[PDB]
Amino acid sequence: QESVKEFLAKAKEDFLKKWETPSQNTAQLDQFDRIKTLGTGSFGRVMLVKHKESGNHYAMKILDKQKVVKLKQIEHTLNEKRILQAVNFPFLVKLEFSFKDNSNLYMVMEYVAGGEMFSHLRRIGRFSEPHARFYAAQIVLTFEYLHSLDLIYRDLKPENLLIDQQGYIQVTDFGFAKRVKGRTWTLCGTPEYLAPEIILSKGYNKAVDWWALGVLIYEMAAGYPPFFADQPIQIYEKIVSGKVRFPSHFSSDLKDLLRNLLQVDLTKRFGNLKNGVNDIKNHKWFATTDWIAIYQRKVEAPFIPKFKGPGDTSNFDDYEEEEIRVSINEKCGKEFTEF
Ligand SMILES: O=C(N[C@@H]1CNCCC[C@H]1OC(=O)c1cc(O)c(C(=O)c2c(O)cccc2C(=O)O)c(O)c1)c1ccc(O)cc1
Repeated sequence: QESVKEFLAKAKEDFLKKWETPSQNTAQLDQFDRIKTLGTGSFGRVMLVKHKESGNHYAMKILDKQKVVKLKQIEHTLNEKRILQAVNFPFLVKLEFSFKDNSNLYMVMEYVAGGEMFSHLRRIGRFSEPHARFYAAQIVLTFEYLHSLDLIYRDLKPENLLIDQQGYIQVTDFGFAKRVKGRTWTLCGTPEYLAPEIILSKGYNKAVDWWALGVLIYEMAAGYPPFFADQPIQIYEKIVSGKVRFPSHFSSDLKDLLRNLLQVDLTKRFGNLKNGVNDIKNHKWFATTDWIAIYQRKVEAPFIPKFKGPGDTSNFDDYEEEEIRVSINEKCGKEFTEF
C-alpha cells in the first residue's frame, strides 16, 4: 500500500504530461493495405490493416469528419484520441498512430485477434465463477487506474472487451468516456448497464462504473444481464427498482458482492464507500486473486482463443465493406485543429 500509491503517483504524471501536450499526427493513410472490416459505428468503422513495410497488422479506426460534426460529437471524438494516447495500462488498447485527412480522422491501434467477449460469452453460454473472476479481476484494476486520473469510463459492456491473445481482456472505446471532477450529467450509455443515478438524471460520478461492473460480472456469470427487458422503458423500471434475482448456481460470496455493486444507493454502493476500491478488492470472492500477478499477466488464463496466424480474423463477425473515400479538398479542417 506503500506500494499502490507511488505507482499511481507516477502513473498520474505520465498521464498529464501526455495530456497537456499530445502528438498531432504520426502517419499517413497510405502506408497501410486495408484488409477487412472489424466493426462499425455511427460514424466510422474499425479495420484490419497491414503495415506496408512492417507487416504488423493493426486495427484502424476511421471516422467521417462530416458525419461527426454533423452532430456535435466533435468533443467526444477529440477526447477519445486525447485520452487514448495519454493513458498507459496493460488492459488498455495501445494507440499506435493518429492522423487525419481532408475527410477522415484516423486511429490505428493494436489488433487483438481474440475478438470481443460478447461472442465468447454468447458462444460458451456462461462463464465459470473463476473465468468471470479472472476478467473482473482485470476490469477492477483498470478502473482503479482510470478513476485515479479523474476519468469516468461510462461505457462498460462485453462488446467493449477484446480478448487478447493471452486470455487477457483489453478495453476499447473511450468514445463515451469523460474526464471530470465531481458529478456529470450526460445520459451516455446502454440501458441494460446504466446506474440508476443516470436514469433518474441527477448527477452521477465514477460510481456508475462499479455498478456496471456488477451487471457485468453478473452477466458474465448468468449468461444474461441483471435487468433485462424488451423495451428500454421497462428496464428503467427495474434497474431503478433494484429487483435483482440471482440464479441458484451463484456462490454466496458472489451473490454478496453484487448485493453491493448493484447498490441502488451510492452512499452504500461499493467502490464508492469510504475504503473505496479496497472493499471490492478485499471482499471474499477475490480471495484467490493475486492482484499483482494479474496486473503483470502471470496468471494462466481460463481461456485462450484460437488464432490461426498473422492476420487471423475468425473471431470477428462479417461486415459489408465499402472503400475509404478521401476527398480532394479538405473538409471541416478547422473544427479538428487539435486532433
Ligand atoms: O473496438 C473495436 N471494435 C469496436 C468494438 N466495440 C464495440 C462495438 C464494435 C466496434 O465498433 C467500432 O468499430 C466503432 C465504430 C465507430 O464508428 C465508432 C464511432 O464512430 C464513435 C466514436 O469513434 C466516438 C464516439 C461515438 C461513436 C459512435 O459510433 O457512436 C466507435 O466508437 C467504434 C476494436 C478495437 C481494437 C481492435 O484491435 C479491434 C477491434
